Amino acid sequence: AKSKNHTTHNQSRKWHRNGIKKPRSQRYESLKGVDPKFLRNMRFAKKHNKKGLKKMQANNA
RNA sequence: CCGACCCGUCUUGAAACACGGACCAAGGAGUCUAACACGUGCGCGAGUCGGGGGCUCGCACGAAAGCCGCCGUGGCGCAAUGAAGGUGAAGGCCGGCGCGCUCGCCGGCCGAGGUGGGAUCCCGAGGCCUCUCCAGUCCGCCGAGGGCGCACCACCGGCCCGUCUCGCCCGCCGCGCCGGGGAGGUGGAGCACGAGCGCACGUGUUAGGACCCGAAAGAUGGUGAACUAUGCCUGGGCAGGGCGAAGCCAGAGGAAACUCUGGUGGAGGUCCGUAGCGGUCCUGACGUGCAAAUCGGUCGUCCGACCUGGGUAUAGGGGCGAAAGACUAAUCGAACCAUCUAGUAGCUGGUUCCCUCCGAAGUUUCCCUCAGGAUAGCUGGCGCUCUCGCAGACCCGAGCCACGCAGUUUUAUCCGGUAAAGCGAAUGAUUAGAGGUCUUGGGGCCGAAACGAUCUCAACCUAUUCUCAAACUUUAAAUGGGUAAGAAGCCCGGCUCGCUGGCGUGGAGCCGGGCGUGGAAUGCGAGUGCCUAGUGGGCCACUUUUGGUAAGCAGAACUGGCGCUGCGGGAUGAACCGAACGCCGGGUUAAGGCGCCCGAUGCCGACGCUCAUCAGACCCCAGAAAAGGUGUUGGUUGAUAUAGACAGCAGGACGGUGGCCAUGGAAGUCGGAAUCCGCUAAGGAGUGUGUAACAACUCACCUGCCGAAUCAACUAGCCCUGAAAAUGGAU
RNA sequence: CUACGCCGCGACGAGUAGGAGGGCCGCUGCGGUGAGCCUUGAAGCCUAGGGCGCGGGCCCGGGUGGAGCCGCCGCAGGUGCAGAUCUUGGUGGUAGUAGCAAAUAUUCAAACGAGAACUUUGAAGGCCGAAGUGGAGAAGGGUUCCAUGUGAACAGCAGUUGA
RNA sequence: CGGCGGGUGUUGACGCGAUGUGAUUUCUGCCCAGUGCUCUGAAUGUCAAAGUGAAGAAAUUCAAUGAAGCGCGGGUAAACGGCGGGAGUAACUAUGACUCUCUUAAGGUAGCCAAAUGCCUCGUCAUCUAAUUAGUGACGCGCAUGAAGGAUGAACGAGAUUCCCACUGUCCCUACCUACUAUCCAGCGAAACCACAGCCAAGGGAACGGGCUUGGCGGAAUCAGCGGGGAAAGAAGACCCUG
RNA sequence: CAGGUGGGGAGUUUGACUGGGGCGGUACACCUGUCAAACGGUAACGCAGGUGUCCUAAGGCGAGCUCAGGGAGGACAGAAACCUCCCGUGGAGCAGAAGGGCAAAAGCUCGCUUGAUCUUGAUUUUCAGUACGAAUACAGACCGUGAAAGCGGGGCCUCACGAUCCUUCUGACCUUUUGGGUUUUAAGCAGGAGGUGUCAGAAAAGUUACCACAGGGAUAACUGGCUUGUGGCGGCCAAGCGUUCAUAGCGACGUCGCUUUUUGAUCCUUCGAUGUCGGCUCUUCCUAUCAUUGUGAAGCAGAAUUCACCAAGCGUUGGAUUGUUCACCCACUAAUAGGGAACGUGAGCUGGGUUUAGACCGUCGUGAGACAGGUUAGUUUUACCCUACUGAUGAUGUGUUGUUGCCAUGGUAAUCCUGCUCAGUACGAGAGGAACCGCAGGUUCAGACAUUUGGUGUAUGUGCUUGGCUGAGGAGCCAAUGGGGCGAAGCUACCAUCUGUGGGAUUAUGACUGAACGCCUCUAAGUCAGAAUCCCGCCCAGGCGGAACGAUACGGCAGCGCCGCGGAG
RNA sequence: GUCUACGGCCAUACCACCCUGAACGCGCCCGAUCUCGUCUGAUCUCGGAAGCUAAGCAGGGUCGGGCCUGGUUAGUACUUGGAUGGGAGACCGCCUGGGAAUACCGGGUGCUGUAGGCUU
Ligand SMILES: [Mg+2]
Ligand SMILES: [Mg+2]
Ligand SMILES: [Mg+2]
Ligand SMILES: [Mg+2]
Ligand SMILES: [Mg+2]
Ligand SMILES: [Mg+2]
Ligand SMILES: [Mg+2]
Ligand SMILES: [Mg+2]
Ligand SMILES: [Mg+2]
Ligand SMILES: [Mg+2]
Ligand SMILES: [Mg+2]
Ligand SMILES: [Mg+2]
Ligand SMILES: [Mg+2]
Ligand SMILES: [Mg+2]
Ligand SMILES: [Mg+2]
Ligand SMILES: [Mg+2]
Ligand SMILES: [Mg+2]
Ligand SMILES: [Mg+2]
Ligand SMILES: [Mg+2]
Ligand SMILES: [Mg+2]
Ligand SMILES: [Mg+2]
Ligand SMILES: [Mg+2]
Ligand SMILES: [Mg+2]
Ligand SMILES: [Mg+2]
Ligand SMILES: [Mg+2]
Ligand SMILES: [Mg+2]
Ligand SMILES: [Mg+2]
Ligand SMILES: [Mg+2]
Ligand SMILES: [Mg+2]
Ligand SMILES: [Mg+2]
Ligand SMILES: [Mg+2]
Ligand SMILES: [Mg+2]
Ligand SMILES: [Mg+2]
Ligand SMILES: [Mg+2]
Ligand SMILES: [Mg+2]
Ligand SMILES: [Mg+2]
Ligand SMILES: [Mg+2]
Ligand SMILES: [Mg+2]
Ligand SMILES: [Mg+2]
Ligand SMILES: [Mg+2]
Ligand SMILES: [Mg+2]
Ligand SMILES: [Mg+2]
Ligand SMILES: [Mg+2]
Ligand SMILES: [Mg+2]
Ligand SMILES: [Mg+2]
Ligand SMILES: [Mg+2]
Ligand SMILES: [Mg+2]
Ligand SMILES: [Mg+2]
Ligand SMILES: [Mg+2]
Ligand SMILES: [Mg+2]
Ligand SMILES: [Mg+2]
Ligand SMILES: [Mg+2]
Ligand SMILES: [Mg+2]
Ligand SMILES: [Mg+2]
Ligand SMILES: [Mg+2]
Ligand SMILES: [Mg+2]
Ligand SMILES: [Mg+2]
Ligand SMILES: [Mg+2]
Ligand SMILES: [Mg+2]
Ligand SMILES: [Mg+2]
Ligand SMILES: [Mg+2]
Ligand SMILES: [Mg+2]
Ligand SMILES: [Mg+2]
Ligand SMILES: [Mg+2]
Ligand SMILES: [Mg+2]
Ligand SMILES: [Mg+2]
Ligand SMILES: [Mg+2]
Ligand SMILES: [Mg+2]
Ligand SMILES: [Mg+2]
Ligand SMILES: [Mg+2]
Ligand SMILES: [Mg+2]
Ligand SMILES: [Mg+2]
Ligand SMILES: [Mg+2]
Ligand SMILES: [Mg+2]
Ligand SMILES: [Mg+2]
Ligand SMILES: [Mg+2]
Ligand SMILES: [Mg+2]
Ligand SMILES: [Mg+2]
Ligand SMILES: [Mg+2]
Ligand SMILES: [Mg+2]
Ligand SMILES: [Mg+2]
Ligand SMILES: [Mg+2]
Ligand SMILES: [Mg+2]
Ligand SMILES: [Mg+2]
Ligand SMILES: [Mg+2]
Ligand SMILES: [Mg+2]
Ligand SMILES: [Mg+2]
Ligand SMILES: [Mg+2]
Ligand SMILES: [Mg+2]
Ligand SMILES: [Mg+2]
Ligand SMILES: [Mg+2]
Ligand SMILES: [Mg+2]
Repeated sequence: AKSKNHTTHNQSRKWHRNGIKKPRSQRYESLKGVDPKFLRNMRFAKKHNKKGLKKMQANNA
């Protein structure tokens, strides 16, 4: 008839058998969820980075 | 001699008083097809595949093999996206031009962009050489740095299709409700120089009998009334007695009506009782029988709704029923036979060789789900991508020592509201006094008279005071949770922006350059993908904890264990304590032990405590409390004592006063108050006995004899009482 | 140095459900191969015989048997049993046990015969007691009827008797 | 299944068919609200198909009309069924003839009762006994009696119950006898059941052991009985739950 | 063809959780506080509650105010009508449950309004990191408000809700409507709504005692096990009762236990079955003792009674009613104590009760049917196995065999009452009224026995007798023992008769001597008496235990014993 | 040494009462034509400058309340980990680390940023 309802017994052991790994912190996070206005201006800046290349290389030289 | 319970199975737990198994032989259970998915092997490869057909002495093999190529039709792949109409995947640089207006017209090139990682490869200053040197010939190794960067990963761009928002151009044999193009978001199982196709094998899932065996049922078509049930037809049968209906005769009495008496007669779903038919009781016999319903005695009925043969009729959701769901061939709340059918089963049982390696879950979410699934988790297998190097042919290193990770600490830095604490702090609960002064508090005795007054009790206020809170809180731990402890960092410059804006502003991105003491300890090699079984009943212990009187009860948290685990110890035992396991020899231990069983104290072990006429004897754990003891042993506090304690033996224990109010005696003692004085050696106007009451005693108080220590109240060790259960018995 | 081989060093070893690997473990059949084995003795079976392997198992000796069988490389399965109140067959203990007890009852002599409680004959004692344990039919059976012979099996003891 | 098919029916209301109750005697009360059944269609409400009209280019849509049935209206309880409460009140108390109200479709009438029907209950009283949860008689606010079934009443009953006389081995309290067994023998000869087996106490353990631990102890092979155990056998529990 | 009727018939369904199921409840979808052990998460049919709504404002913005309460004042006016001042950290209000939050607020009052609108994505919460719901931050429109900064895409926050399929509506001068075109129609694309409350979402009434199957000890009914609330039995304190007097005998308020003979709680074993009540029969055990033996105490004069100790040896009965366990009554008695053993005991019985199928009544139900309501009728199977027990042969060893014995060990048995005398005695005012020794007998039990009495009787012994049969007499027989009278022997009956026993150590208790503790003291050392108890005797059996003693193998080759350490082995 | 405007932290800043205040300032104050609101020029808005520091405000004071910070409470309460420690239990002791809160007793009573004034 009746039976056990809930437990977390042995659950921690199951969790730690393969380790509780943190998320893989990797360079260049995704731009998901960033403000769209800021993102579109960022895209415009990236697009127009091409101009001023001669000035950039002159300064570098 | 030591060890040793019977296997299989379900189970948290099996040696179980849980089930199956008397024994032996033979048979006996994950198969085949189809479809997927992934992995592996093979061939070819932007293709691949003849499987259907055809051609080849038609055929021992050969029903094979070989070949087709204008037999590649076709399948799958090579293009996606949209419901669809439909549409449908190339960009980067140098420029001259409108106005290089965030854009329109062309050239020259190249051909899927860039950032950060990135095995490998390339260059490489400088080193390693011999008998030595000034001087260059050829190549080998190490090498700081630098370069091109595979696959793959993260990110930023770009392109295709759908759909929104904004907006301006372009095209024409149809100037249109025509067609095309742009920018910015967003939806797609896309593109971004293919990876598929065929065959084989393995695993997993599914449909099929589907691992094997197993229902109660449902449907179709037939066979039965030789038993029984009922109707009909035609036959057969039922001793002996009792009662005595109508009708009748005679005699008698009556005016009649009629009545009385004696016979006669022989009716009746009548009575006793054979045969027959039935079947009450013994709850008899028997109960592996004589018998799958019988036998003995006793019984019901026995001229009738009676018993019975044969012939007929009614057939299964039908019959037939004086009705019991009875009977319908030992079968009836729906017969029997065959078939559909190997029906289905989330349920039970079983499931066949060996060794090696790894090794669980009883938990999350959803489900007409709670004995089941899906899902995540836990498991295994297959790998792949990287890191340290692989060193000297024996030998011999010649500040700095890997990508990265962690059930851990340290150093910083946050987070919290439990334990505790608090209530003279809020919110609730709550005890008792104290001090104040207003009132629809009671009132208060002489106040009415202006309670002339002020006495008490209330309420109220004030300062205190006792006790509390899971659903209170000022304060507030321990344990705990997050983050950081660098090269993705720091610092210099420069460029882009349509975002932001006094500003060369802010922010973000991008491009170069320089910094290595690698910026705590300790340990460890990491990252990543695919497929995937079993499980999804748990239980126990320390501690925390809810319900309950409690429970070997029910429910949670943490860790460990049992399940899945043997071994040493606890005599015995799933969980306790120790410790985890290949087969052995030697040494030593753990926990636990060392009188004998039974290895080891057969030590000249140490110090004490304890006598039980129910002693005691080791975690879990297997039995006890309050309360007592002048048993004994310690300890605490206090008291008395040569100005003679204590204990014994012996005296006084009075006067007022036989004190007052209680009275019917209470005179010291049935009760209420107060505790005087003096004699002194002391005496309570009384600790008890008692007398009706007197009286007579005793005590506390003093004294005498006695001559050295003694007394009291507690306290806690062992022991004892408290302490009663059933077969004889358990450190 | 069978490179699918050989050699060295270090650490490690519990295991249900489950997963994987190896098997010079085992069964049956097919393609190859062993110029394999075999009537001078195959398979199978038995064995206080000798051994090998951790093991699954295997080899050899002895006996019995009397005609086929096996190793290796591949291939393919209706391929391995202690259980399923498993299927079929066989066999134990129980156990020379329960039992051969419903309806009164047999005895004597003789014959046949190897053999007599049971057959036959005679004598005796009983029973059914005419609603029979008598004499005849229907249904049903189907040769059981009758004579002779036998003593295998059957007649739950026996039989010289018998459906 | 079907045919103007068939049974009642070779029949015709003193007949067939369908029900209830159950001889005789005496009775069979009230309720048509409910559910049934039935009668009437009265203007009548609703009401399908078909048919009619209209709109439309048609599909189609709309409207008008309006069969049974249902609603509306009567009847019917020997149709199914049903048949109440609360207060006060008589010159001792106690009851309540009587009086108030609320309510129903009607409020259980005649009868009968601790009945085979009454919980409380072993009701109360009487009788039967020494003693009676039994029996009988009586009472009745009766949990929850009651009229096609109530109440009676001879005869009858393998029906249930109580008492009395007689009778007895039912018993006190057992004994003896007879037949057939059992028993022993000759012959013949099964079956059920069977993990292995079979002496106990306690312990622990799936919380009641034949096995294990600790103790008690243990002597071949057997016969006749026996019913304590083997949680004996017989059947995959029929109770309960789940599917 | 259409509508109605249609359990006559057909098919099917008749949720889940659940300290068994049902009834109850919703712990089934949500929300607050707690549990919850200071991150988060965390369960029970845990506790306290709430929800399926409400709101054109209670949404949005802006402005201006301050609330609850209290104190002091003012005509009617009072405890509460309005006006004024002061204090007022919120003690108010914010729709609702609760928690959090809020003061020139988020509250109150005004003014203007519709951001409760049109859109794409991302994210948080539950989470599998799926959905729904809800929510957060943005971005793009169109707006509202304010001077403006700003704020607003519902409600201050934590809840107030819903897939596929289908339907309905709205939008695109949109797509398709199948050879083409036009127009209706239909289909589609996007967004709302109609709902699944079992709230991740079937379309669903009963009954079965006529029942069935697969299972379940995952799960109740009976034993056992844990617990002991309840039941039962005790203890501690002593306010009181007890003519005075707490404790002779009791024990309020409190409090500590024990027991498993009550009833519960739980669900560990058993559902391929452990036969379920009571009675009968029979044995054993316990003591918390009713009687009896030995004692102590009393509010014990005697008698009777009461309390307590050692103590379970022995006994604890006959009946009416009821199925009863319990109960109650009658009567006897020394007493008529309480219990256990699978609520002992069904292959021991019985079957009255409960608890199958038939049937009647009452109540309930429309009905099938139901009822810890009443009533009546209702199959009780097997032992031959092992052990245990009861008896019966035997077995091992002493060379064989016999006689006579011993005793290890086991069993064990006696019990109670009455009458006479003591004795109308002690004691007592009286009423009443014992005891010790002794005597005579009985009860229950045990072991026998048959002289007597009784029973049996198939000596089938002897008469009598019925029916039949042998021709009759005589003699007999048959009738399953024909019937009956008397009856030997044997067996047998409290239905006759006989017999039934002695010590020891001691318990309780009462004492001696005697310290501890110059006194006392039954105790500490040492002593005494002491019983239905205990042990033994008497009695029953006699060990895989012994003793003493007897006889020990031919008339023929045949066996044996002792002496020899005699020999070879 | 102070003030004003705008603030940051938000009581060491608050609350009650008392004392002092030079110069600027801040205020109180005067008035309602205009702007704008009222039952009321009280508030709000506007136009002013006779008087006043009475009040706000600033500074100081109080064996002041509060608040802040210490000591005590106290290595107490509580607590991580350990034992085949004790005890019938309830609970308690020890080892290993951490470690509070009242009452009670002290000290303190705003600091400061930007801009602009006054103070010989
Ligand atoms: Mg579970
Ligand atoms: Mg099983
Ligand atoms: Mg179980
Ligand atoms: Mg087992
Ligand atoms: Mg068991
Ligand atoms: Mg069983
Ligand atoms: Mg089973
Ligand atoms: Mg079996
Ligand atoms: Mg078998
Ligand atoms: Mg086989
Ligand atoms: Mg071919
Ligand atoms: Mg083609
Ligand atoms: Mg790259
Ligand atoms: Mg990209
Ligand atoms: Mg798969
Ligand atoms: Mg099958
Ligand atoms: Mg069906
Ligand atoms: Mg017939
Ligand atoms: Mg008759
Ligand atoms: Mg008759
Ligand atoms: Mg019988
Ligand atoms: Mg019936
Ligand atoms: Mg089947
Ligand atoms: Mg199961
Ligand atoms: Mg909390
Ligand atoms: Mg606390
Ligand atoms: Mg408080
Ligand atoms: Mg538990
Ligand atoms: Mg449980
Ligand atoms: Mg398991
Ligand atoms: Mg494990
Ligand atoms: Mg282990
Ligand atoms: Mg061990
Ligand atoms: Mg032990
Ligand atoms: Mg060793
Ligand atoms: Mg030992
Ligand atoms: Mg030893
Ligand atoms: Mg004791
Ligand atoms: Mg292993
Ligand atoms: Mg097979
Ligand atoms: Mg086999
Ligand atoms: Mg026999
Ligand atoms: Mg016999
Ligand atoms: Mg005769
Ligand atoms: Mg005849
Ligand atoms: Mg013949
Ligand atoms: Mg024979
Ligand atoms: Mg009739
Ligand atoms: Mg009537
Ligand atoms: Mg009509
Ligand atoms: Mg009428
Ligand atoms: Mg009446
Ligand atoms: Mg009545
Ligand atoms: Mg009755
Ligand atoms: Mg009677
Ligand atoms: Mg009566
Ligand atoms: Mg009357
Ligand atoms: Mg035993
Ligand atoms: Mg079953
Ligand atoms: Mg069954
Ligand atoms: Mg039906
Ligand atoms: Mg916590
Ligand atoms: Mg928490
Ligand atoms: Mg405002
Ligand atoms: Mg917006
Ligand atoms: Mg909001
Ligand atoms: Mg749901
Ligand atoms: Mg269970
Ligand atoms: Mg008194
Ligand atoms: Mg049985
Ligand atoms: Mg049994
Ligand atoms: Mg006693
Ligand atoms: Mg019993
Ligand atoms: Mg029995
Ligand atoms: Mg029985
Ligand atoms: Mg009965
Ligand atoms: Mg019945
Ligand atoms: Mg009967
Ligand atoms: Mg026998
Ligand atoms: Mg003896
Ligand atoms: Mg005895
Ligand atoms: Mg005669
Ligand atoms: Mg004669
Ligand atoms: Mg004769
Ligand atoms: Mg006769
Ligand atoms: Mg006689
Ligand atoms: Mg006698
Ligand atoms: Mg003396
Ligand atoms: Mg003594
Ligand atoms: Mg003595
Ligand atoms: Mg102060
Ligand atoms: Mg500590």
